[PDB]
Amino acid sequence: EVMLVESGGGLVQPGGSLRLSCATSGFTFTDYYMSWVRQPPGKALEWLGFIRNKVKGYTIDYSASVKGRFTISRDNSQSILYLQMNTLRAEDSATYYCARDMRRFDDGDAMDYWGQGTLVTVSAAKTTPPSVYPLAPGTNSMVTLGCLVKGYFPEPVTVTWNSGSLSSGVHTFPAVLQSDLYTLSSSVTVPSSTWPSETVTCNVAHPASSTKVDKKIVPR
Amino acid sequence: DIVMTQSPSSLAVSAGEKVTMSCKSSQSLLNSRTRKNYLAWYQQKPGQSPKLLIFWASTRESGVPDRFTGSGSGTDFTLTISSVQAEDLAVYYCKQSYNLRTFGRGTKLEIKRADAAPTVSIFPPSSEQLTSGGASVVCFLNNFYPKDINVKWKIDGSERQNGVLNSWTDQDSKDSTYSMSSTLTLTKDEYERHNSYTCEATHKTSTSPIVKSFNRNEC
Ligand SMILES: C=CCO[C@]1(C(=O)O)C[C@@H](O[C@]2(C(=O)O)C[C@@H](O[C@]3(C(=O)O)C[C@@H](O)[C@@H](O)[C@@H]([C@H](O)CO)O3)[C@@H](O)[C@@H]([C@H](O)CO)O2)[C@@H](O)[C@@H]([C@H](O)CO)O1
Repeated sequence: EVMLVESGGGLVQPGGSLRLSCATSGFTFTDYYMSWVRQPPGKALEWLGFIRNKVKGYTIDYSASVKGRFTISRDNSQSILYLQMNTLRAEDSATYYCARDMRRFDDGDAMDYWGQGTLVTVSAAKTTPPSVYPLAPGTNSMVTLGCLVKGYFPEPVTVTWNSGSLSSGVHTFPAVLQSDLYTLSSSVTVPSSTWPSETVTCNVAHPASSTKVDKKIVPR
Repeated sequence: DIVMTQSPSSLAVSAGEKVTMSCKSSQSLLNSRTRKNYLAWYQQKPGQSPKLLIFWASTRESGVPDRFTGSGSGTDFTLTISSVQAEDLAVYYCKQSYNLRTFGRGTKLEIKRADAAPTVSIFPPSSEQLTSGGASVVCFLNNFYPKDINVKWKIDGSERQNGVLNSWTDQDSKDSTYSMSSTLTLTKDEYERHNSYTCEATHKTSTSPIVKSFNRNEC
């Protein structure tokens, strides 16, 4: 099973540096071109560059946007792709993806598999942990619950319910900024013949503030 | 530095109907030797990483439904989705691989579906938030269509609009609906003075507002 996991994202001050890594598995690393691609919030995909495979001597190439500012490299012993970013500006804040590129020209050519991405926020504002508030009702075969995650900076927070096993009926709302502090909420709808007899807990994660929180949704 | 332009910027189509979008290249992506065009199409569903659909302009990637089709040569390209499904909701990017790689700026595919009324839930401040002297009254408007909805917080009968934060989810991949959450934030001492907290949506599916409320003193 092909797997690409991006790590190393976070809040970084303007002018700062940062090294993103991309652990891979499920395929023969050295055989592939690996590409870095980014996406600023609500913006298009931008290829930043690639590093070629063994047959090509792992030569590197870049987009003009980041050339001479960003550095790509690969640890073929561990199958890990790297990206060194220097002098980050606001324009660099984005989700960064690593993607498996070309193996054989005769085969193409495109980015076969993408990681989940890791988020970078270039900002002077300070990291702040979230307060997680359980949202219970104050009555009809189907009950809706929620979690209020109040800022908290920077993005993102991860929210799951019962460890991710509650995925259907889950709506999570994009974070809205409020004087350098984000707020988001999540909601789950389960049959009320099922709550509170079975537990509904939300799992909030804010990697930047190193916070992990489990909030059980109790009645009353 | 080949420049890639996509059109339309966005479009809305009902499930079942055919969709076609365009990719134009500032330079030819045709290799005369291989007789192939180095163009790829990608699908990025909401809240997801991109997925490959087509490479070489028209070669369908493994696993990709055959309702997706790529055509074109040189500088003019096209992606066709015969019979659109709700799952097809996404931003579609084209990308040249003729010289390094360069993405277009995407074509957003929205789904035209039937009108649908929101399911409304209201939540008093949690006791643990109240402990902090703050008070957030939260309201969920789930699975409705279209996106344009009017939510007004009536505190003790009177609209508020003070300290309100709203947030919509993208269209759903399954039922093509929207959800939104409205959060009214008060101070605790503010929250005790008033009693009636009403969240109401006036949506194009009714001239009668959909409303949920509690009375603080009944909690
Ligand atoms: C000057 C061209 C020479 O040979 C070609 C041709 O038809 O142009 C291209 C040769 O391409 C490769 C190869 O070993 O197959 C692969 C090329 O890939 C990349 C790159 O690594 O930069 C990436 C690709 O996705 C694509 O963007 C291509 C471009 O289309 C340019 O070719 O570049 C590249 O690595 C070249 C390398 O520069 C050496 O030429 O090698 C190859 O297909 C040969 C064929 O073996 C003989 O004609 O044709």
